[PDB]
Amino acid sequence: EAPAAVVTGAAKRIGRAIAVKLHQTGYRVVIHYHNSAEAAVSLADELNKERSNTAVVCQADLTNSNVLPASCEEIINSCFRAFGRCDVLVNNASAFYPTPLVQNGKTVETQVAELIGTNAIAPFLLTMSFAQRQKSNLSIVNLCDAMVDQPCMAFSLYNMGKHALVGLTQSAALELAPYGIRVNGVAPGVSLLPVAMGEEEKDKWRRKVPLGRREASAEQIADAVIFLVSGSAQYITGSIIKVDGGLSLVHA
Amino acid sequence: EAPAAVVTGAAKRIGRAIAVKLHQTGYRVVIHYHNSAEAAVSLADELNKERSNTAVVCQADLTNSNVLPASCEEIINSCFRAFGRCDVLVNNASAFYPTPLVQGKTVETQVAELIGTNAIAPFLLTMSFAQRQKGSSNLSIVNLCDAMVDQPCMAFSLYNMGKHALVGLTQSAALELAPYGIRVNGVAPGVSLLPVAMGEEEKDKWRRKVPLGRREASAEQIADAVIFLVSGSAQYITGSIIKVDGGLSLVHA
Amino acid sequence: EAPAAVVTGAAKRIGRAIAVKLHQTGYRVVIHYHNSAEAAVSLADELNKERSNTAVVCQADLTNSNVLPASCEEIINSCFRAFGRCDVLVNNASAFYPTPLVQGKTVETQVAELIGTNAIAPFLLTMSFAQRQSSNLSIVNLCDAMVDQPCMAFSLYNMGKHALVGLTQSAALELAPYGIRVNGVAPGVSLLPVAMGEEEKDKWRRKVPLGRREASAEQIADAVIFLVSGSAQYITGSIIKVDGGLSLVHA
Amino acid sequence: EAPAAVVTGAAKRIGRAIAVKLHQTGYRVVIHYHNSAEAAVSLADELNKERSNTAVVCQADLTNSNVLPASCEEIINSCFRAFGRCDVLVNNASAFYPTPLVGKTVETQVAELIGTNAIAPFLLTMSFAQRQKSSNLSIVNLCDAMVDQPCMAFSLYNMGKHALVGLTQSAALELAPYGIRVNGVAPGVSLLPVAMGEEEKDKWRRKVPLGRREASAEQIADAVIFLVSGSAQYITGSIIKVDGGLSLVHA
Ligand SMILES: NC(=O)c1ccc[n+]([C@@H]2O[C@H](COP(=O)([O-])OP(=O)(O)OC[C@H]3O[C@@H](n4cnc5c(N)ncnc54)[C@H](OP(=O)(O)O)[C@@H]3O)[C@@H](O)[C@H]2O)c1
Ligand SMILES: NC(=O)c1ccc[n+]([C@@H]2O[C@H](COP(=O)([O-])OP(=O)(O)OC[C@H]3O[C@@H](n4cnc5c(N)ncnc54)[C@H](OP(=O)(O)O)[C@@H]3O)[C@@H](O)[C@H]2O)c1
Ligand SMILES: NC(=O)c1ccc[n+]([C@@H]2O[C@H](COP(=O)([O-])OP(=O)(O)OC[C@H]3O[C@@H](n4cnc5c(N)ncnc54)[C@H](OP(=O)(O)O)[C@@H]3O)[C@@H](O)[C@H]2O)c1
Ligand SMILES: NC(=O)c1ccc[n+]([C@@H]2O[C@H](COP(=O)([O-])OP(=O)(O)OC[C@H]3O[C@@H](n4cnc5c(N)ncnc54)[C@H](OP(=O)(O)O)[C@@H]3O)[C@@H](O)[C@H]2O)c1
Ligand SMILES: Nc1nc(N)nc(NC2CC2)n1
Ligand SMILES: Nc1nc(N)nc(NC2CC2)n1
Ligand SMILES: Nc1nc(N)nc(NC2CC2)n1
Ligand SMILES: Nc1nc(N)nc(NC2CC2)n1
Repeated sequence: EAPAAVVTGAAKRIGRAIAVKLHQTGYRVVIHYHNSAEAAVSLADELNKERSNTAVVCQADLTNSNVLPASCEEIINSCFRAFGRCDVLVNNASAFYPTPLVQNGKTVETQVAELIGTNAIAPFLLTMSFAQRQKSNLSIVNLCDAMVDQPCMAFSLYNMGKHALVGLTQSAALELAPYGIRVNGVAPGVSLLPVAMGEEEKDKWRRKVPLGRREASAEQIADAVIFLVSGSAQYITGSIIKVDGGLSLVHA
Repeated sequence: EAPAAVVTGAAKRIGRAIAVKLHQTGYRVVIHYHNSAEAAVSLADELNKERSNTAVVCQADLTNSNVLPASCEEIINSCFRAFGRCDVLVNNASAFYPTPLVQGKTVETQVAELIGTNAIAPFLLTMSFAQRQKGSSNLSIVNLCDAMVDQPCMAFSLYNMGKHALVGLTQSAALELAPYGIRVNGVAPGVSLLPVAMGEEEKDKWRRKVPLGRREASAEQIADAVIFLVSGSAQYITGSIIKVDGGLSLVHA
Repeated sequence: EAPAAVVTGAAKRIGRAIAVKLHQTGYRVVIHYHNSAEAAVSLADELNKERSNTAVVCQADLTNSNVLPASCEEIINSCFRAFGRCDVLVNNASAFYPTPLVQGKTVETQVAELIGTNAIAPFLLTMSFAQRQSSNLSIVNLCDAMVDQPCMAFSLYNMGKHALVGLTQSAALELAPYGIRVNGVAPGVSLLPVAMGEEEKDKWRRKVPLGRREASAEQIADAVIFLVSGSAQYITGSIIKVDGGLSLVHA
Repeated sequence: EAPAAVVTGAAKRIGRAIAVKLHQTGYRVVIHYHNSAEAAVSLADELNKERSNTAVVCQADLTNSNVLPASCEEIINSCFRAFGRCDVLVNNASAFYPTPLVGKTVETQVAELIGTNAIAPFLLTMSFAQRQKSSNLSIVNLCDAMVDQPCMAFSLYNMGKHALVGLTQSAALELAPYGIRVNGVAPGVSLLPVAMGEEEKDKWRRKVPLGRREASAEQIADAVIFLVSGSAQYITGSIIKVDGGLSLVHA
């Protein structure tokens, strides 16, 4: 039977490109989403029209809280309920906004919980449930960030979250290797910029990229995910592949 | 007059060595602690006997919660209320225990303790530190990281994530606070003082792995690096993390 | 027509797997070799049998010397002479032996072999590659996942491989505006040396988290292939470890 | 008796600050130099005037060649011959100039950039260690905070410095059992010459988060002194950046 993947925040942009390419490759997918219900359900309908009963949606807030463990356990469960298995987990869902150390109107506790939750704690709880329920080509891939060591100004909690994700990637690769589960990452630099991003705001970041002076397409990021879930990456674990067009190599 | 430092989890071991060496260099210290009240107060007594009105304690749980911002603000406030200033912050307090992904604390609690103490508390401490400064000294922060974060212990995933996060704060905060004159750096031990309840056989197993001396670092050795980072000899150093590991991270499996 | 690749030290083991997998995907290959002439020609014969006029050999010492630039120029030239083009360069050739700091080769020779093959040849090859330029041009450098946790007494090897990391980054940066991508593949324990004891091979194997076994040469070639493919067209400056978790294990 | 250090390229700028600062802490210094004879001798004079018989000069080209091993052995010998001991070695001498991949020859570009930044440091380390085979022995290597985000067209330089990182780790590992520590100090922008363009110097200074300015040579030397000091007795294989946050700034 066909394998199954969970992709978090999979309704739009890069998560969608991931889920669609996995689907194109023959996976059944669970499309996790948070606020993007229309796009999530429109996407699962598109994929089910191509192959009946191959896409399902699952809503969940991945903000850290007393209930996050249960939410993540449920996301994994949806995959098993629908498809009877879970072969792959893509941690793509991520909050990203500035959190100045020195003075949007959220509280710091809410900043902490949204940035560290989505980027690190949820990934960890998802990995925990993924692993527990494995009772093959099993693997996890985490959406990281090529610029963690040269981070954006005032994005300390985001950056802290992505660095945590790299440590989860290494820690989880180490511990789950004996269960046959590989754990790896893909680290974009500038990929899709918000549709909002005034077309010349984009170019300020686009002009910085040595390979092409353009952002990555979502499909280019997904290509790396697909490679890491594939049988061509069977020996690869604990690895994080940057797909940044050289941007992290560019000095100030 | 004399500058002041906040040292978290300062009641024993490495934190204590840091607070003692900073005191010996002329700092007034706030000795934060969580459960170690008798050691915290015994230490402040010793330092105030050496120089009156130079050491104060501050109890606070740094587990993550909706009140942790408030606790961290208070820690900083206790330094200003005692000493009228806060010149350095050492983020040393840290929970450390295994959190297996698979095969009595709840995971919510495992998360809140390991991520709180190792990362979120340091972030919040740093925010309160920075907000309380003026907008005229050698202001800096030092974070106690971990040399082994890229080759971590088996089943310590939450701890490791906390330390990696600390690394990212170090960088992020160095970048953001450099314009305020506030340097931010790290010291990354390997094996320093060891558990109370591990056998000499297991302590010897870790010791044998250290290329420089086949021995763990003394707490004073770690403190030496902190002192360097706070000193005027490191005034251009920010965003840097100094490993003090006797080569242990260079040893392959 | 078909693209062409240069693969250094391609006569056996990992370089052979790279050149065969490249050939299997439709590339014409230059099989560079140094001492392994019988295996080089035997491989080019096997590939030309499968597809006539698709494999050629090229002998060259990649020890550092004042003629090394010329050797590396010739390697690239062989590719253009045979196939009219050069689309891919795989820097696989490498010397590897201990060079203790507290000690039959002289140190001048240890330096020239370990630094030349693992770093300066690669640099010179990439220069020649670049100067000689629809397409998907890229370079893949064979690095080593253990550079930060190196073997005892292999300082010149390790320096070579760390230098290869730097070329990777520096070349990626500089050649990106010419459309040329530059990336690496960093094995841990892959094929073991035939002169190793089976007992000492097993000791390294038992260290690998993922399978307690060394990588096959094919498994390394897979990652090279990915990097040269159209699926990696935004990837440059990147080095992919293929080590089964070996570098994440503490002492 | 006072300890002795060798500092390479010590006639001017950062090497000079290192030597001066070591001298100020009670070391006898061997001031190595290449072309800067008048500054080397003028410095040794100043230091000897302060404390008689505590500074000596030693000329050597550190470009890679057949004779580099010998030259590096002599540099170490000059310290033993003058002072009867050698306790620290600072590898500061370095060539730095562009080497585009697309008036010197490439063979000479290779020998100067890789020799000064890497191979000489290795050979010095080898001689240092062999001559040893209370006491605080260490080596400190001048690295470069920007090796992972290198300057455009400085391939060979960057390869050199990455190599130096590798030697640092490899030597730390191998020499730790002899009690010899090996560490590095990684500047970002420190002294920029007043001959370099005010616009281009301003671009660089404006990029530094901490102060919008270059490090003084003395600030770099401070980090060297820390690492040689008894306050760094457990530190080995570590490289300390002294870059004012410059390497944390994205493009
Ligand atoms: N685009 C880039 O240049 C770039 C660069 C570096 C790294 N990355 C990484 O690549 C990934 C994908 O990037 P993207 O730009 O496609 O991401 P994005 O659009 O900003 O976010 C992806 C998804 O995250 C979900 N999300 C946000 N908050 C959530 C919450 N509290 N709970 C559950 N889900 C939540 C959203 O779901 P809903 O809309 O359904 O609410 C969203 O569709 C992320 O991991 C990101 O950090 C991207
Ligand atoms: N020892 C080592 O080999 C080693 C190795 C690598 C890195 N490090 C790093 O070096 C630092 C110091 O190490 P160490 O061994 O001295 O540390 P430790 O003894 O394990 O912990 C130091 C203190 O942290 C405080 N702490 C724990 N949980 C807390 C909480 N929830 N709220 C507030 N405080 C809490 C405790 O204070 P109370 O006792 O008062 O409760 C404890 O005494 C740590 O940052 C560590 O991660 C140490
Ligand atoms: N095998 C591993 O576990 C492993 C681990 C980490 C990294 N790697 C890296 O992966 C790549 C291939 O590894 P491998 O194990 O296949 O390597 P290998 O067999 O040791 O080397 C491949 C070829 O290197 C060539 N070579 C050696 N000295 C040369 C010289 N002076 N001039 C020109 N060519 C020379 C040889 O060519 P000839 O026989 O024709 O003379 C040899 O067949 C290398 O870059 C290696 O450093 C391998
Ligand atoms: N200044 C900076 O912003 C900066 C930034 C990053 C890293 N660094 C690193 O820090 C160190 C000191 O830098 P700096 O700028 O003071 O250095 P520098 O002026 O460029 O060079 C230092 C000395 O190296 C010696 N040297 C050059 N070529 C040589 C050769 N072929 N043989 C022997 N010696 C040779 C020269 O000595 P003679 O004058 O006697 O010929 C020179 O005075 C270097 O390791 C450097 O790469 C500096
Ligand atoms: N790094 C990152 N992380 C998230 N979650 N979202 C985004 N969106 C980018 C601004 C387009 N980027
Ligand atoms: N917080 C922390 N971090 C590490 N690595 N080790 C320790 N060890 C102490 C015995 C508890 N504590
Ligand atoms: N060139 C190279 N590099 C490594 N790491 N390993 C090997 N193994 C070959 C059998 C010696 N070769
Ligand atoms: N990185 C480096 N290395 C050397 N030797 N010299 C320099 N000089 C810079 C122009 C001040 N930079």
